Amino acid sequence: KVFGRCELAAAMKRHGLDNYRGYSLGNWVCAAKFESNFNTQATNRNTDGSTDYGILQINSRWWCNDGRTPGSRNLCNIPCSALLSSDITASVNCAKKIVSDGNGMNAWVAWRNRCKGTDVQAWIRGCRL
Ligand SMILES: OCc1ccccc1
Ligand SMILES: [Cl-]
Ligand SMILES: [Cl-]
Ligand SMILES: [Cl-]
Ligand SMILES: [Cl-]
Ligand SMILES: [Cl-]
Ligand SMILES: [Cl-]
Ligand code: NA
Repeated sequence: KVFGRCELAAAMKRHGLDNYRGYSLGNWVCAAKFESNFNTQATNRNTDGSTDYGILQINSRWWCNDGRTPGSRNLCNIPCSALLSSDITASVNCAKKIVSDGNGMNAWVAWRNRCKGTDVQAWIRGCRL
């Protein structure tokens, strides 16, 4: 599923990400834009052989099981395919665990490079929330 900008903001807010660990909704929407272009089915292979899955490009190196990432963990206790569903519940619950792990949203390199310190509120502007 490819979400609309305000549609995703709404879904993210409903699932508890607005101001989760102090990150306003705009941060999460900005992150999703540059990670996946709002596409739940996005997948991208990493140099180390791991793969990133879904709207927030969650990595199989630590967070989910895809059966093909040697020496990895599955800390969210989910198959990576669950991260590609039109329903973002699994992605959100997993992102909550990740953002809580010590480094905040810096875990998402695209957030650090493209969203961090920017006017992220613009990503939720005009949205019925
Ligand atoms: O796209 C980077 C990333 C992968 C896995 C968890 C958080 C961030
Ligand atoms: Cl957009
Ligand atoms: Cl915001
Ligand atoms: Cl293994
Ligand atoms: Cl599994
Ligand atoms: Cl949803
Ligand atoms: Cl933080
Ligand atoms: Na594996």
